[PDB]
This record gives sequence, C-alpha cells and structure tokens, in this order.
Amino acid sequence: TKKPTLEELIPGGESYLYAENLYGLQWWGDECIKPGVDTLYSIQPKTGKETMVITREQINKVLEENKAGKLSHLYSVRFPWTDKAQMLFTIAGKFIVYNFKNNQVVSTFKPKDGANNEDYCAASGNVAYTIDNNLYVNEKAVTNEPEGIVCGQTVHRNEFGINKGTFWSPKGNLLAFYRMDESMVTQYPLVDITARVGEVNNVRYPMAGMTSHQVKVGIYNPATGKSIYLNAGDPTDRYFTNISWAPDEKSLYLIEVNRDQNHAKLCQYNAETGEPMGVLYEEMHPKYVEPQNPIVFLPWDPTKFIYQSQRDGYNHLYLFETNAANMKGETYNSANGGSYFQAGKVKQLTKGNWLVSEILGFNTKRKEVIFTAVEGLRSGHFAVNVSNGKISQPFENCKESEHSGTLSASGTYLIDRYSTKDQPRVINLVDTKNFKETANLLTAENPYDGYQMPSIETGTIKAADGTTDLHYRLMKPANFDPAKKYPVIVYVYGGPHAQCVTGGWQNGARGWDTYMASKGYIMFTIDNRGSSNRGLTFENATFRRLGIEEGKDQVKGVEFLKSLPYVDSERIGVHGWSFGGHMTTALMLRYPEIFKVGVAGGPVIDWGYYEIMYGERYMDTPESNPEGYKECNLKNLADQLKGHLLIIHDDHDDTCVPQHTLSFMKACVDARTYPDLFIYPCHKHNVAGRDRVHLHEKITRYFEQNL
Amino acid sequence: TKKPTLEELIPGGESYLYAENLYGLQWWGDECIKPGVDTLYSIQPKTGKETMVITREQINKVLEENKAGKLSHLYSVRFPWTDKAQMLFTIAGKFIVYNFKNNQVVSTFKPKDGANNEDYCAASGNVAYTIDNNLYVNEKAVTNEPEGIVCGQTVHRNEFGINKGTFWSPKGNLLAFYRMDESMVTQYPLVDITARVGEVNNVRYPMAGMTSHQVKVGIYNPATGKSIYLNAGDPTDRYFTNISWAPDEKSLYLIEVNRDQNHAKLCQYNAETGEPMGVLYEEMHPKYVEPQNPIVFLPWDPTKFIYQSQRDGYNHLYLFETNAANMKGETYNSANGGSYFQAGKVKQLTKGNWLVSEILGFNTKRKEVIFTAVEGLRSGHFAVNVSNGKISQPFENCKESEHSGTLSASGTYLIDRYSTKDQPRVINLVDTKNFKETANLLTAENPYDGYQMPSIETGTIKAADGTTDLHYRLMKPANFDPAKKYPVIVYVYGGPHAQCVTGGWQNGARGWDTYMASKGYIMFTIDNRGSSNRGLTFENATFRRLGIEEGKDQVKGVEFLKSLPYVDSERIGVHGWSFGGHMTTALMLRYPEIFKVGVAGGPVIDWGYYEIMYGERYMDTPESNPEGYKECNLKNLADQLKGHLLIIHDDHDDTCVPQHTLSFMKACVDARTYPDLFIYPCHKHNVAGRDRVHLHEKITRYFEQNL
Ligand SMILES: [Mg+2]
Ligand SMILES: [Mg+2]
Repeated sequence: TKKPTLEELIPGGESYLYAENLYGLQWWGDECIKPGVDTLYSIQPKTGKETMVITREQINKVLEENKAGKLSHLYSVRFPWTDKAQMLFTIAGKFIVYNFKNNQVVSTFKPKDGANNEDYCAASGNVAYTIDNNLYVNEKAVTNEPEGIVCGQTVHRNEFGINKGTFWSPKGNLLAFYRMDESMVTQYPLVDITARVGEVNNVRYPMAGMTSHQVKVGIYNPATGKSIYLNAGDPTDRYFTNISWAPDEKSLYLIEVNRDQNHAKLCQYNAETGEPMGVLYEEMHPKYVEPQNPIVFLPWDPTKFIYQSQRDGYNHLYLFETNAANMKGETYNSANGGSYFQAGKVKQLTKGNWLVSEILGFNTKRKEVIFTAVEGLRSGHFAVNVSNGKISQPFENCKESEHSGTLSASGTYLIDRYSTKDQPRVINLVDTKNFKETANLLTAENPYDGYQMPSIETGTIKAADGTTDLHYRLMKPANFDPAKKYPVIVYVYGGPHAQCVTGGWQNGARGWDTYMASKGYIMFTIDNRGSSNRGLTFENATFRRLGIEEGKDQVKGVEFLKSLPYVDSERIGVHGWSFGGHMTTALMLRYPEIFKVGVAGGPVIDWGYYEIMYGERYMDTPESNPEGYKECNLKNLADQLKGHLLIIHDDHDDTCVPQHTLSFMKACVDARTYPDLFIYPCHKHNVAGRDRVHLHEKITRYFEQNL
Repeated sequence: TKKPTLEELIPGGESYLYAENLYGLQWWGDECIKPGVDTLYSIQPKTGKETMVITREQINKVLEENKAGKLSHLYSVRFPWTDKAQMLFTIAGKFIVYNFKNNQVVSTFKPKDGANNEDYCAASGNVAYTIDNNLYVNEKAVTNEPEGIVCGQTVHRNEFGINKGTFWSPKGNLLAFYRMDESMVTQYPLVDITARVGEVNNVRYPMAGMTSHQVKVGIYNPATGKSIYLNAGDPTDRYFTNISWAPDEKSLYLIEVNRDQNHAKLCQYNAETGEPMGVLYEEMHPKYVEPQNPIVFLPWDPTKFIYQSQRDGYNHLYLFETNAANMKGETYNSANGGSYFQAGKVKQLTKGNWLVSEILGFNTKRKEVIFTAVEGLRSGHFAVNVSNGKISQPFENCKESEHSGTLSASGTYLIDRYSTKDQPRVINLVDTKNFKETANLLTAENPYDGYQMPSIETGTIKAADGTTDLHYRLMKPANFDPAKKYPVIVYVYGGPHAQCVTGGWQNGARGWDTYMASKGYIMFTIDNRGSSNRGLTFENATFRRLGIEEGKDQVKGVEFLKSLPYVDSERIGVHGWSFGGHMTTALMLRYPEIFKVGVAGGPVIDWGYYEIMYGERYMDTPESNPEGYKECNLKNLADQLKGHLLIIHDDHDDTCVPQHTLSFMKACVDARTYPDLFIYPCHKHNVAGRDRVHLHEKITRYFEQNL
C-alpha cells in the first residue's frame, strides 16, 4: 500500500533506494578480489572459495607506524601488479604502495596540491596528472602554457571516444599527451549570481560553422625530461583521435578525422622524432565516419592488431597487419554505403546483425579475443579465436539483459555484472572456455520490496518507414483498471548515443517514471530511429534533419497509445532533457493538436548554437545545410505554440548554452505565444544533488496543474 | 456592453486609447502659440482670440528654396526669443532658425552624426551635445576622454534632481558641465542573447556600501575653446548637485551632499578660476537631507535668491541674501528634527501643511514668484509677493486635481493643464493677477465613451500608527452586485518619490486596473507611509527599514477590504513593479496567510544589490545598518513561501540587476519553496512597446489560473 516518494526515487534524495552492489570488485592476476569496509577477500574462480587476505585494522596499524594516515574502507584499493603482492591506495592526495604478504609500506608519493586526472603507470611507477591547464609527471611540470592552451586533458569535447589526455607507453617509458589551443574559440559568458557582484564565468564554446580549436600530440620522456610533438602539419579543422602505442614503444598510432567527418585515416608516427610513418587504412562515408576505439595489438603477435569498424553497418572486429602502410592498397565499397582504402590481408573476426560494445581483452593461451556484444534489448559476453574465426556461440543465444564485464589477467575468467527486467543486479564469476557461471558473488534483492509499484510492459511497433521495428516501454499504475481512461506522459530522449528501453532492470525505467505511474499517469517511451545499439542504418536515417524522423516515430508511438481504449487521447503530455528537450519543444510545435503539456529541460533550440564536433557530424555546417538548419531551428516555429510548455534551463549549462532558451523566449514574445520558464542557478547541464528532487517536484506540479 | 482590450488599455497596444491633447503649446513672449499639423496659431491671452501666424506649406516652400528639407508637422517648433519673430526646429538632425515675418531661413547648423542630449542656448546661438561619452559645443569637441569617463551627461544615477549634465550661463557665454569618472565602479555583466554568440554588455553599477564614481564640474568658454574645472578637492564620496549660475555669469553655485546624505552645503565657485568662494548655507538631518532644486535669483534683484527646503517638514520657498557666505552664521534647530547653519536675513515665503512642487517663474512688474503647490490629492497654482509675503489665496481653496503649468515671459499668464476624476484633460489660459480662467483651449472628451467601464471610489483609512490618514482607490466591475463575493487584487508600489492615488484622471488608475476590474476582480491601491506629496514626516517613517512600515500599512488596507461583505477574504492577490515588486514578494513572505497569489516585476530582493545613491539614503550602509539589511533581505525569508508567486525580470535591467531574482530563485531551491519565473530578453527595467501587451496577458493569465 505504501508508495515511494521523490526522496526515495530520485538520485540526490535523502533516502534514495538502490539495489545492493559489490564496489571495488577486481582482479589480482587470476584471483578475484572482493573489498569490504573492514576486510579484503580473495576468491578462487574455479571453485568460488573465499579466502581472507587482509583486514583494515592490520593496514591501518602499519599506516600509523608510518604516519601515512588512515583508511575508512577498503573499496578504493587497486591491485595493478599480477606478480607483486602489492596494493595501491590514496590517503589525502598521497599515493601509498602497500605489501600485503609482509604488511609494509613500499613507497609514498604526494603529487603537487590541486592535482587532477591522475594516471598511474604500474610498470614504471610514474604518475601523470594536471594542475589547472598544465601537465605534470611525478614532481616535474611537463608544460608551462598560458591561458587558452590545455595540456594532458580531454580534447574535441569528449567526442570520438576521447575521455582523457594522457597515454602511457606499454612499459611506461614515454607519455603521449594532448595539447589543445582554444585561444581562437569564442567565449560564452556564464554569470555567477552568488558573487558579491554578479561575475562573468567565461567558457570556450565552438559553435557549428565557426572557428574550431587546434590539437597537437606531444611525447614526453620522464628519463630525459624532454618532449617532442608529432609533425602532422597544420592542425586546423582536423580531429586527432584514438591514440594507441606500438607494443615496442617505437611508434604511435592515431585516427585522424576531417572537419566534414566523412573521412578517417589510421596513421603511424615515430615516437622518437614525431615524424609521420604512413597511413595504414582509410574509411569514407557520404554521411559520416565515427571512430570511437583505438587499435589493439595481439599480445602473442605484434605484427597484427584489431581495428573496430561499422563499415558493414555494425561495429565489428577486423584483424589487420602492422605492415599495411608498406603494401598495395585497393579501394572497396562497404555494406553501409561507404568505401574504404585497404592494404594487406584483413580478416573480419565478428559478423552479424549485432555490434561489439567492448573488447574485454584476450586469452593468450587459447588465442581468443573476449568481447561484449549488443543489439536492441539483448546483450552477452563472447570469445572468438583470432586464427580461425570460430565464435564461442551465436548471438541468437542472448537473452534480454544488460551485461557488463571485467576480464582476468590470463583471460580465463570474467566478472559478469548484469540486470534483467525483474533482477536488479547479479554478479557472477564466469569461465571464458565455455561461458559457464563458476560462482554467484551477488544476487541483489529488489530495493522496492514492500512498496506499491507500477507494472512495466515492453513491445514493438513499426517506425514511420513501415519496416523498422521500434522497442517501447509502457508503465501503468498498480491499481490499473482497463475500463477507466488515463492521462499519458511520453518520456522522450531520441538522440544518438543513447537508448531508453533496455533489457536491464525495469527495462530502463527512471525514478520519475515510477513516481508518475503510481500517481495515475500512464508512462510511455519509444526508442526511435537515430537512437543507439541497432546499427548505423537505424542511426543515420536522421542525417542533416535532426528531430524530423524522430518526431514522426514518436507520433507512431502516440497513434499506438490512441488505439488503447484506456488512454485519454485528449491528455497526452511529453517530457525530455537535452536532445529530449529539443524533442519536447519540436513535438509541441509540429504536432500542436497531439501534445497538450510539455516540459523541456536544457534543450537545443537552434543547432547553430550547438558545438561543432557533435553538431556538424549529423547536421553538416549552416553554410552546407541551410535548409536543415532552418527547418530544425525551433525559433522559426514559435508562433505554433497552443499548449502549456515549460522550459527549464540551468544558468551554468556549458553543453547547451542558456542562449538557446532565452532566444526561444524572445521568439515567443514576438510571436505572442506564452511558454513558461525556470532557471536553476549554479547548476551545469543537469541538476545534480538534493536540488534534483526540487526539479522533479516542479515537473510533477506542472503536469498535475495542466494535464 | 463592449469592454476595452489590453491593445486599447496598455501603452504599446496597437489601438491604445488616450485623451486628446494640444502638443507643443507654449509661449512667444506673452502670446500663446498653438501648433498643429498644418498651421501655427497665436492666442491673445486677455481675450482668447486665435490669430493665424503661419502654415506648414509656407515654411516648406522656403525650406525647399534653401534645400533644408521638409516638416511633417509644426508640433516640434520652439520660440525661445521674446523680441525676435524667429522659430527653431530640427529636420534630420539639422537645426533651422526661421523668421516668420519675412519667411526666411536665418541660419542652419548640423551637429556631428550620433548627437544626443542637445542643449541649445537661444541667447548666444551655441549648442552643446554629446557623442558617445564626450561633450561637444557647436563644431568642436570639449572633451576627448577614454572609456570610463562620461562628460556632459547626467551623474549620480539621476538623483538629487539631476536630469542632464550641461548648464548654460544666463547669456550663453559659458557652459558648466559634469565630468564623471566611473572607472573604479564594478561592471555588472548583462548578456545580449540576439548576437551570433551571446555577448556581454557590461554596465557600471555601484552597489550599497561599495566604491562610488567621482564627479567634477567643468566650465567651458566657446569663444576661447578652453575649460577649467572647479577646485573642490578630492571628489571621493561627495555629491555635486543642483548647479546654478550667478545672474552676472561670474560665479557658479551648487549644493554638495556627503556620502551619508545627512549634510548639504550651498557653495559658490569663481567661474573664471574655478576657485571656491565660500559656503552660504548648510542643512543637516539625523536621517537624510535631499536637495532637488537649484537656487533661483530674483530677476529684479540679483542680491537675493530663492532656496527650496523641507527643513520645516514641507518643501517651501526661502528668500536668502547673496552676501550670506561673508556674514555671521548661527546654528538653528528645524521643525523636521534637523538643524541648519544660516547667515543673514532669511524670509520664509511659503508656509503650511503642503509643499511647493514647482517654481513656475516670476511676475517682475508685481514682484511675485508663481508656483504649483500640492498635498495628497490636492493641487493648484499660486503667487506670493516676495516683498511682503502675501499669498494669492490659501492652499485650502484647492480642489482634488492634478495641475501642471507653463508661465508666460512677463508672468502675467499661465498655461494650466489639469485633470480631475472624471475630466481627462483641461487646458486653460489663466490670468496670474487673480488666477481666473481667461480662455479654454481644450476640454478633452472621455476616450472610453461607448465602453463598459468599472466604477472608481477613493477614501481614507488610518495607517498602522493609528493617526496618519492614507488615501486609497477602490475599483469594482460595472455589473457589481453587493450580494456576491469577489476576488481582490492589491496593486502596490509604496516606495518614495511616487504616489499611486491622485486627484487626477481616474484617480491615477492604470490600464491593467481597468482590465481586471472589468473581468470581475476588485482592484485596490493604498498610498502607504513612505510615498510622496505628504511631507517629510510621512516619508522618512520607513528610514533604515524599507518595506516594513509599508507592509504594515498595506495590511491595514487588507483589514479594511476584509470588513466589506462583498470581498472574498480567501482570494486576495497582489501585484507591483520595482519597489512594488519588493512589496509583492515581502507581503507574500511576511503575511503568507493573507495573499494567495502574487506577481512581482523587476523587484529589489536584497538592498545590498541596489545602487549607492538611492539605497544609502533610506537604508544607510550594510556596515552602518546590518540589522536593517538582514531584515529587508528577502532571501532570508525564502522558506516562508506558501502561495503562488511569479517573478518577472528583464534581462537588460540596469536599475534592478537580474542578480536580485536569480539569487532569490537559488534561495527558494535551497529552502524547497516553489516560485515561478519569467525573463523578458532585450528589455530594460520596464517592458516597453508592443511586448508590454504580452506582459499584461501573462500577468492576467497567472491570476486567472491561481486566484
Ligand atoms: Mg559532414
Ligand atoms: Mg545616511
């Protein structure tokens, strides 16, 4: 009979309910380490037998004898040496290497104050980290650059799979790093209203069609203290992505992407001189090419590497030869409608209407690559023999689930974390020879046990093309009566790189979904064309017209709801954030007779205010696609607003500048339409922490008053 | 049966209704000039006989012979020479002097492009004007100052009656001007969201308790082209106000006010050297002193001048001696609780529980000063003989009305513009010997003739002190039934320098008052203690605690409404702008059991964000009044919000920085209270033009949905 509140359903809530977990669970060679608050256990994967390693009292005793501090829990320890009985942890910025068979502090190192993006190399003992805009290795500064130059940090606004800007050589003798010059990029003025006098907080923001930032790759030698830069030419309008090292540390590889994002090149550079050594492979597509993963060399054969490509329509593994730049190249057409320039023998290791979501690593003894594969609501772990191409089992044996994995040092065992509709969290140890569970580490209990909960249903309907199958999730209140009429709220995202309907826990339902469904509102979400884990054809159907085919598919979802007799067709609302915010506004403006109430958070209004990297991939430039930009500029449709639309924007949003929403307000004032607005001061793109509860109460209140 | 629309009732509306007027009505000596679109007439004041002077066709004929352009109407013509049959007008920035007896162009002058604040001196033919931050006289630049220096323009944020920064000598041979250095004042970042990339639009804004701007007075001679600056010492934390010239042009007078605004000094300076020549008079008050008018010399005796002071509790005329600085000074206590340092014989020309609102000028033959006097809803024109102090008639003969006047060159006749509850606009010529109407120039007809209109009632109730009488205005729908219950909307301002309930047209009702009253809402407004035209005691009751006594008085108004059987006590809303926005928020937070719904526009939230000049006058400094600032900081009461509060703020508001409202939103998020917000981009303190209709539709909609 008791229903959960927003305090129990929204992250940031005082009593937020979540399924039990095993934090810090990792590998020490081929032994599984299960940390706790007071003990660290070792688990033999073959048997599942738990052996105690060390207690926090024991470690703290030795830390106090060294005046090194105190641990509160053992969840943050790491085991980066397969052969040394050593542990690594941090206590107030200080790195401690601890021997757990002798109970001794091996070493301590404290980087300079204000250290971020710390990247430790176990093989050499070197640590790279950043202080403001400059890069540091151990006690020395690698760079001394002015404002506008950023070193050793992420570049190209985290696109093409870039998440860091430091790349240690396999043995830790050289460090590759990014050097970004943003000096020529426009600054957007955010205003801090908590200062004595409201101050400007400028952020570099490159908008579609304007001047971009320039990236350079440096190579630093900690033994000499000298750095070189790769001689790639004028870096203007070029992306330098997916940095990878040769196993011998003599050359560096990267994937270069042009500004039009339709041509990618796998390049080699000399690590000692920075001189180019050739192009091994080239990939082209009339729409776009999007490299997201570096090349991985075979641990048993450095003359071969695995490249990840969607050229046939799905992300798959391809085995290439290292000597490809010095062989005869031929041009080929690819199944995705693109083309590629390839030399040498290339072997497609994985094939089918599914994609590889992660390379987990290798089993060197059995010569296999272990990986995770996905499609729609299905996921699973797999192995493929690199020599013959024999796959462990067909993708068709996959169930609806969400799998995550961590491979042991020998590739013999796997930590398998998964969730299904009714199973919140299951953690098993899995044998990679036959993919059989060897031991259950956790089977989390339902955190909503003893609460009244809504029902969840998933299914498929056809897209606006009449052929593509779209997955939807439908939620109803617990006391649902099919004789009564109910209001509906469509939760929408619908942009690329995301999927709302999963095969995981509650089919991806969010806390607010649960909250509104229990308040008497039917909740609906459909994953339209453009969304992820369905291949490139499903995704690029939206090219140069973002939001259009997405809206058409969302309307097919509504036509399905209207066919249900318990749906009140005159009470359809819509809510989304970011791309979802654009979709909420666009649906209100393009289908004003369908959607009655809408709540749009941090939306994109005009793609001309959006970043170059993401924007120009799907929309090209305002100069190259003037029709696309006009059609998808929601300021042009401001006069179509009939219903209740609330726009929420955060004052320190540097993903969607606040200009989007205020320029939309001005357009409605001029057109004499009446949207509502709300600004969350001191919040970035999303409202985080306790204020996220305030946000969901405000959203709930808007739908209760107007739907 | 037809009701007016917001398009007919709101300025900026497409069909805005207003009472007929006579634009450009002025004096050519003692002849009254009535311009029109096609003709200029002359009116003999004794008789009221209209004589044609000239036609637009005649003037345009002569302008075309001189290639000087074309006039579209004769409303912008001026007659600054009493003895020359000449006119002044401007065609596309070009000044033209025209003789209307001979039909000849006398001269043309075109100032540099981008000219503003043009100040023409008919006696010398010189014109001063500004281009950006610099001052110009005729063809030459007086100043060449960098960013942060402003010359020849208004200073001290238009306080102490400063409305310009150029002051010509009586014969036009010297120009006194302001030079303001703002370089040391903090810049507030406003953001222009119409730019390609949202840009910063900085404004200098000095906040209470912080570093102020510095003002200097320059004296420029157009014949020599040289300037001198008054040697007043370090200008830090001093106000230089009410600049006035000696009749012989040999010295300049000003009133200096300290930063604590409790000590004023009448000062003389040599016009040739800029050297100080003494202090003639000093005025002190424990609360504040506020000089707002320069001294005026008697046209028949330059050894005497009239000073305007509230030292006895009401603004009155005092006759002083020019030789006062060189006489024996004594300190005296004043009836307002202040003190003054005075030398020589001083004569109080006007006395009573009423104030002088304007010195219209003089009748030199009869030795009288003509002036307008006000108190509450009462107004009138008066003469006092400067020699014997005999007043034309007692203030008690005044009726409820709003009078405005323009005196002829000899002070024999007056243009009297007035309004009463039911008379929208009456314009008469009045004989200043007996103040009898000599001719009716206009008796405007009601612009709402043929419309359904609400009823208007005025009365008085006692203030929260139990002794002071407060004027209120009550409006009811036309079909009002005293058997039914009605919702009420309190319109509030309540700050100093303003009065809402007048003796003029509709007792000061505004368009939106009319609109809501006709929609079935009772409208109520009360002029609380702190408001103007009631003397200093009524006003400074709020000193150091702005909003507190004002709220108490607004609540006495509500206790009156609750005593009316046709008022629904459970449906009371409130609306105000600026000080009224503060009042709306404060009333919602301090009396949450009284006001159900509120709409606050461009409010003051924290007095620490408000300007030095106005703020420190009534609140002192945050360091001098920490309790006052804490109590009146509405962020401190954020947790008290129970009802529906909408805060509207304009993104380019440089009166109330947008920081006020955004810092209030943050405080409510933190306190878990739910106010609503709206931002009008590209609007200053008030929404002007067609968007003002959008603003009033949004305000109407908020009250219809929630009250
Ligand atoms: Mg492109
Ligand atoms: Mg003071």
